[PDB]
Amino acid sequence: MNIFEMLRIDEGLRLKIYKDTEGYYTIGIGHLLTKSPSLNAAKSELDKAIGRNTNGVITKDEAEKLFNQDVDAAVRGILRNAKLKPVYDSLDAVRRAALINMVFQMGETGVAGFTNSLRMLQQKRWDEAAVNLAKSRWYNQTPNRAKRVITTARTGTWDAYK
Ligand SMILES: [Cl-]
Ligand SMILES: [Cl-]
Repeated sequence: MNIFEMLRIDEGLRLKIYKDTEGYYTIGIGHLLTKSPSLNAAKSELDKAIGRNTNGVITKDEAEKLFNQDVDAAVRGILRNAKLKPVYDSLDAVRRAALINMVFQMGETGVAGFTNSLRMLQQKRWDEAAVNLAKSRWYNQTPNRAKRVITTARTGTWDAYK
């Protein structure tokens, strides 16, 4: 199992614009198109992102192309971030995938804000980190996905995804 397969499980694949959990216009593999209520602003962004006139529909390849760009941006966002970087450098490869999942989902800023949890992740205090991570809107809004990511972080194994 790897970050890509982990995220494709968590986000699904949709070839047609849809709304996310939060209500935002999304497409492919968790690719947020806009937070604007307009489906027309969504089609615009979508067309921009893809380089073509899509009419709200994309091919599998296109969805994969977007996903590759997003995981990449996610990793680079982590390594460019003064709050995130140290935590990541300190982690083994499984737990790293966990932080990457979070950043893909909630943006760098979002995660960078989990101050306390990042600190316990750094100090390798797994259980406590797991408990603190659960005290978040994130966990309350998307409990099953969050529980999965959180267990990956606590344990350093891919069990929750098996
Ligand atoms: Cl884009
Ligand atoms: Cl969920």
